[PDB]
This record gives sequence, structure tokens and C-alpha cells, in this order.
Amino acid sequence: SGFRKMAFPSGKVEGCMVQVTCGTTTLNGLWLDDTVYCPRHVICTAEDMLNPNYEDLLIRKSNHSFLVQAGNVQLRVIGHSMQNCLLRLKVDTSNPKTPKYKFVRIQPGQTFSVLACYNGSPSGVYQCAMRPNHTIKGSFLNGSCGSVGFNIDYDCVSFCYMHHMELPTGVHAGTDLEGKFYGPFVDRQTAQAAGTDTTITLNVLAWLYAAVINGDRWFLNRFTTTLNDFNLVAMKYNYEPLTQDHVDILGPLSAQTGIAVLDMCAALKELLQNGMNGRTILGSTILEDEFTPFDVVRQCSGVTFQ
Amino acid sequence: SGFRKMAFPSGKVEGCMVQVTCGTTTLNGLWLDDTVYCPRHVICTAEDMLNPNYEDLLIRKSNHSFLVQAGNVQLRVIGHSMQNCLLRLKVDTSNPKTPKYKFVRIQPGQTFSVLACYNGSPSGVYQCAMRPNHTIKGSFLNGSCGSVGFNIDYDCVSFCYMHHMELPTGVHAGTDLEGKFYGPFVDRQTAQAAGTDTTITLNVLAWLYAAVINGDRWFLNRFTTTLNDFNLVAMKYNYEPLTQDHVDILGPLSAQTGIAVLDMCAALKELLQNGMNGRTILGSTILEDEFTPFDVVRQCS
Amino acid sequence: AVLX
Amino acid sequence: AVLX
Repeated sequence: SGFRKMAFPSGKVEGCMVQVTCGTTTLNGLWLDDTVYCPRHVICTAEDMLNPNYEDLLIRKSNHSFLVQAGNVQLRVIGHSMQNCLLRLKVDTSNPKTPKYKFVRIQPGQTFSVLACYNGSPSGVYQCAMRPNHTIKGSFLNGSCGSVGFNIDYDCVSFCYMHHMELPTGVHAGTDLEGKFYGPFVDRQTAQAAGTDTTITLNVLAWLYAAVINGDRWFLNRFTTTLNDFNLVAMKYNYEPLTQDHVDILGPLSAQTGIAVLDMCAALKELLQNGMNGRTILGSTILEDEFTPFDVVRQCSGVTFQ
Repeated sequence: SGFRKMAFPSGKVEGCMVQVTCGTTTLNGLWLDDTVYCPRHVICTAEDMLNPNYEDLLIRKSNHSFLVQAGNVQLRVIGHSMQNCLLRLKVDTSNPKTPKYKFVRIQPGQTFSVLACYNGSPSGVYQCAMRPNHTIKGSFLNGSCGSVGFNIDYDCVSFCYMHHMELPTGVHAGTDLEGKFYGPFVDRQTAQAAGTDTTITLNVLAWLYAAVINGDRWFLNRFTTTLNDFNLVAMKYNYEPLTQDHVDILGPLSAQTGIAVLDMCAALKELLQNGMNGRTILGSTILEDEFTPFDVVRQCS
Repeated sequence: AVLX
Repeated sequence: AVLX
């Protein structure tokens, strides 16, 4: 019993983390086969930040200028190119710890695990969700750029995030593994700020299902509601509008429990309007929104990874 | 900036995870060099579990009734012995993935990462604290026994926990890696209950400092308190009594923030007495106590 | 207790 | 924004 937010075991990704250094600038890189991926702003120095001409700064870069280190091992760089906001460094050695993997671009609301890294050294791992406003509420300090977010499915690592920068509210933005930012941000120290954010309704609902599967069900009721009627209350409380697509994604959980999604929405409606009245749900006093429907299945079903 | 319940990277430990089966019972084991460590209760029958005598159960077993598996691959058991509440199984080959490590026994209030495992395979990693009452609020299912808790310093893994069972309030109990239980519990399906628990005061204060380090200054006030007057209050509230030792520990964080410890204590008194007023600290609407001062320092820097 |  |  018990419900924790959990990250994926991080070993498969740990073996891929390296240190990349251009002059005074060091940050993290991801080494898969014979390629190291890293934020392109590694070719900067403390001024080139305001507005770099990446295409042009990269021109004056030599292979020997990139210092790539894996543990106590310097990797000889034999190629380099840019792909959107990432650098792609070719090295003379294929990573022997390279896992089965793929690059995916996750959707807002979806979760992944982040391996926080510094100087090529993994420091910590935690679970987070891509917020509706295309940021993540992470924990990052100087030198953490290049750290990656990922999911694991069976024995396959899906990399979905690489860290680039911290916005003024202390939330974080980055790219997928093709170098394309999530949200409207760009990799320069210009004035940018995250847009207003909303609660991930789909995940709250999922979590509510998890509560029921775990025997926590005092909140259920005998009523239902229309989708539109739910969204009218939901949006007053700054919840993402719920869509029919979301309803279908809750399909398996609704089947397992025999509670129709709209029936659960009425329970959530009542919860928002009346509060909890001192009671708790899966031990919490708030409505958790960083567990996805899939997270719930995987956990309550005891899924493991090879 | 930002602050998360953060666990140590679990790779060094993943490479040590094995599976152990005795007849119909399978749980997790920890494989270091040429020994596998696991809960001795792997040897109990559906019967045995209520009033088992482990010396008696162990003498009836051979090196060969132990089925040890690294993934699909069987590891030959050439020796077995009981150490307090663990079995140690010497196998005939070494684990080349064995990291630098040591076995440590932690004090209640400290935190560690748990690698939840099933049938010798990793499910997930999460961070938690040893409750004052010696239990852990874990996330375990049937077959999770043998999963371990640990901290990492550099390249050195410090193992502090191995999971043994679940108590009636759904919290979890276990031993250090010498096989000694944390708390009063015993490995048998008798009526056992966790004792009273308390809020880890030192950690709540650390987490308040974290928040100041991160621009969450709203709870602060003009007041200071004495250690005694703080304790007279906090204790009305199920908080652990705070000592001068605990004050000293907070020194680093007090300096970094220029906020006196007794001042932060005054702030804590207010929050306990007055509540948060819908407000939140570092995202939370409750006071968090599973971050040690060390956790804050390492994470906030 | 439940041996887990 | 602050590149990190």
C-alpha cells in the first residue's frame, strides 16, 4: 500500500551523462552511441548570452575546442554540427552503456523523470510534469544545463527533455532531443517570462482514480455531470478545460473502477466547491496534478523495467 | 532555484539487485561482491509466518534450496548464514557492478532514497525519511521485500535500509544491512502497530530556510523566541522537542540567509499557531518535514 | 504486520 | 531568462 510520486530508475541515463566544456563554459551532455548532444549555448561566454549569432559563432569553433569528458575519460571530438538549439558532437567512441532509446516530444500535462546533473555528474533524480504553460517546475542550479528528462517503457528510454534555462519565476524551460523548445522561449538571456498556468485536470482525475483503486473513496457520489457543466466550474478554479479526448484517455481507469469519467467529474466538482472538510486523499490535503493516467496504471500495476 | 523531493541517482544500486526464491517465496536481494543479502523471512512457509523459529527453519535448508537469480541467470549458492534478521548467501561468482559502499545505520529523522524492486527488477526510486517512530511512509507492494534504502556520497553508496514488512496503518518497517530492525518490530505476522509519531522539527525549519533561499519570505516576523518557549508551543502540536544541537546544525543555513535560528523558530511558532491563510511555502500548503538541513544545503546551494 |  |  501507500502512494509516492516516483521517478524511473536512473541508471540507464546515468551511463549517458558527460561533461562538455568550451573555454570557461561547462555544462552537461548526453552521449548516445557516437554522438554527444548538448545545449548549443555552450559555445558562449558570459556576454555572447544576450544575443548570440549561433550560426556564426559555431563557424569559429574547432573540434579540439570542445572538451568532452566521460568520468576520467576525455572523448576525442571528430565532428560537430547544430540542430535547432542543440549541438551535435561526433566522438571517436561509441558509448558502451548506450541503452535502447528513442527521442519523443511530450505533450503538456505529461510527466517524465529528470536526472539533475553537474559537471557531467548525476546529482539527483525527481519526477515532474510538463506544465500547461510549457514550463517545468524543476530544481536546478548553475551548470545544470544539458540535464535530461525521460521515461522508460520496458527496456527502452524515451528522452523527452533537455534543460536550457530558468525563467524569472524560477521555473524552467528546455527543448526536446531535436533541439526544439517547448513553449515560445528562445535560448538567449533576453527578457522572457512564463505565461499563466493551470491545474492539469486530466492528472487530478487520474489521481482520484488512483485514490479509489487504493481504497480511498469517501469523495465519490451518486451524481453525474455534463462535460460543459464541469468545465464551467473547473475553469473558475483555474483548471485546464476537460476535453472528450481526455475523457477517453481515462478509459482504462474508468473501466478498472467502473466509475464513469463524468461521474468522477461530479465528485471533483463537489471537491472544488466544498473543499475537503478536513479529510485527506491518498494522504494529501490537496488535489495532486503531476500523476498521469499512465503513471497510475504503472504504479498500481507494479510495472518494472529490464 | 526550485525545490523538489529529490532522490539519489539509483544506478549504482540497480546493478546490485537480484532475485531470491525459496520454494514458493520470492523477494529481492542485494548482491555485493560474492554475497547476496536478503530478508530471512524468504524461508518462511504460509504457516511459519505467524510464530516462526528461524534457527529451526534455517537448519533444514541447503545451499541448494536457495534459487538466486540475476535477471534470467541463476547464481550458484555455495554458502548460507543468518545475520540477525538477514540471510547472507555466498554465491560462486562476483558482481562486477559492485560500487564502493558501506553499511550504515541511520537515526530517525534522516532521509534516504528507496529503490522499489519486484522480482529483482527496479520499479522506481523515491526519497523518504525515517519517521521518529522508526517507520517509513513507503510505496511498496507484495514482493517488494529486500528492496533497499541508501544515500550516496561521491562514488560511495551508504546502504541504510532493507524493507521487511508493512504495518496496519500501511507504513513500512525494516532493518539496517546488519539485519537489526529499526524500531521495536519483529519479522513475524503478529499484531504489531507503529507507535506515536511526531513532526521532525529540525527538518521543518530547514525547509523554511530552503524557502527563504528561494524568495518565499512571507511567513517571517519581527519576533524571536527562546528555545524553551518554542518547545512549549511546538510540542502542543506533535512536534519533536528542539535541542541546542539542532540549533547548531542549522547554523550554515542561518548564515546564508542572515536569519537567526530562534527567529525562524518564532516564524514557525506563528505558522503553527495561526496557520498559513491559504498561503503556500515552496509550493506546499502544509509544513514539510522530510528534508534534512543537509538535503537543503545540497539542493539549494 | 504483513511480511512484504 | 538565465541560461543554465
